[PDB]
Amino acid sequence: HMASMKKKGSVVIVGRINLSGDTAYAQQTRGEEGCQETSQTGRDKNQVEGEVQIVSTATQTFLATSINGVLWTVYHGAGTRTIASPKGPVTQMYTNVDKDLVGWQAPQGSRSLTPCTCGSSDLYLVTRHADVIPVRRRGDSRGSLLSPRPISYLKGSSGGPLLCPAGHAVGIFRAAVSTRGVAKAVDFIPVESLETTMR
Ligand SMILES: COc1ccc2nc(C)c(O[C@@H]3C[C@H]4C(=O)N[C@]5(C(=O)NS(=O)(=O)C6(C)CC6)C[C@H]5/C=C\CCCCC[C@H](NC(=O)OC5(C)CCCC5)C(=O)N4C3)nc2c1
Ligand SMILES: [Zn+2]
Repeated sequence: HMASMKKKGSVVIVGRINLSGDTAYAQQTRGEEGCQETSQTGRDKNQVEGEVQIVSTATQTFLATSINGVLWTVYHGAGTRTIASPKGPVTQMYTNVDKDLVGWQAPQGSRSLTPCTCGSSDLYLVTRHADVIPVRRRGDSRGSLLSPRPISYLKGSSGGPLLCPAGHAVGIFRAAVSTRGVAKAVDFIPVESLETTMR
C-alpha cells in the first residue's frame, strides 16, 4: 500500500581505479556497511578523487567514469537512481535507456577525462580490478580483446572507460560479446554518443 512503499537507495561511490601513477590499482574508500547506510540516506561526505569510480547499489557493483564534468555509467546498473553526495541525493542529469546510459554532475574532487579526437583504433579497457586490457576498435561501438578472457573477468566493469593511447576517453564499457563464456569483444557507448546526449 502507499504508506509502506519503499524508496530505492542512491548509487554510492565505494572506491576508485587509481590511474595517477605508473601502476593502476583499485582502492576501496567505503565498506559494505557504510555503503548500505549511505545508499539509504543519499548523504556521502567522503572525499572523491580520480576519473574512474567504483560504485554500488544495494544489489550491484560496477564502474562510473567522469568525462566532460559528467560522471557516466550504465542504465542497467544504476537505473534511474540518484547518486549520494555530501549534501544529499543528486538526480541524474542524463538518462537514455536506449543507449544504456545515465549521467550525474561529476562529484567535487573528481577529475574528468577528455573526449578523444585522435581517430585511433588502438584502445585500452580499464576494469574494476585495475586491469588495462588492450582492445582493437572494430566498429563504432565494438572492439576486440587482443587476449580474450572469460566473461567473469569483465563482470562488474560496465561503466568503465575505453581509452586511446593518449588517455582520452573513447567510450563507456557497456556489454561483453561472449561465445561459450569467453569474451572476444566488447560493446561500448562511443564518447560521441555521450556528446550528443549532452546536447
Ligand atoms: C534495464 O535497462 C537496460 C537498457 C539497455 C541495455 N543494453 C544492454 C547491452 C544490456 O546488456 C545487459 C547488461 C550487459 C552486461 O552485463 N554488461 C557488463 C557488466 O559488467 N555488467 S555489470 O557491471 O556486471 C552489472 C550487471 C551492472 C551491474 C559489461 C559486462 C561484463 C560481463 C558480461 C556478463 C554476461 C552478460 C553478457 C551481455 N552481453 C550482451 O548482451 O551482448 C550483446 C548481445 C549486446 C551488445 C553486444 C552483444 C552483457 O554484457 N550485458 C547484458 N542491458 C540493458 C538494460
Ligand atoms: Zn585520443
